[PDB]
Amino acid sequence: DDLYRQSLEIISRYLREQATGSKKPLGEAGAAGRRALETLRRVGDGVQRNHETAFQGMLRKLDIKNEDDVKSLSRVMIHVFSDGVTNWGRIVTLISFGAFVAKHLKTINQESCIEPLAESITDVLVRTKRDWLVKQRGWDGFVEFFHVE
Ligand SMILES: CNC(=O)C[C@@H](Cc1ccc(Cl)c(Cl)c1)NC(=O)CN1C(=O)[C@@H](NC(=O)C[C@@H](N)Cc2ccc(Br)cc2)CCc2ccccc21
Ligand code: NA
Repeated sequence: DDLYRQSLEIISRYLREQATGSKKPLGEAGAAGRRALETLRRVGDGVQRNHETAFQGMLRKLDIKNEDDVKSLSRVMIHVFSDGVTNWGRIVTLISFGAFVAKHLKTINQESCIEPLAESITDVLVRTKRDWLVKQRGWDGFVEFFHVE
């Protein structure tokens, strides 16, 4: 599953970068996936600030403390797409919520849960929106969508 592995590499690098504050080559996505990661930082940081009250509100109701709680986040995550809407905006909102959870996990000393978090975000994304992701040419479509001239 190449789409899974490539999506996981980008999502996982972004969530740990966000959690630690430390930003080397993407062995699978290459110079292109570097552009995907750079695009994720720029648009994902704008999304996080914009939905901060909503993210804080979600985190409060969830009470995420350990890996078990993190694995139960999958039931919540599918609802980023449950209104029948699929677009890159929604996809970045899901990843930014992951980066928001990843920072919280690093704060409460649960850094080990960041990788299973990246995996459950990638699983929800790739297993439920595979056809749409393939129609959009995966991360190529994402880079093109948010491209600034
Ligand atoms: C079991 N259901 C839930 O836990 C409800 C969750 C769903 C959810 C939203 C986003 C993500 Cl990143 C995930 Cl991981 C799960 N939402 C909320 O807690 C509050 N929240 C909402 O209410 C949003 N609207 C929705 O959630 C209705 C969805 N069915 C479809 C949908 C999803 C995302 C957007 Br943006 C717009 C529409 C509007 C405002 C907002 C901005 C950012 C984050 C959350 C919200
Ligand atoms: Na484990």
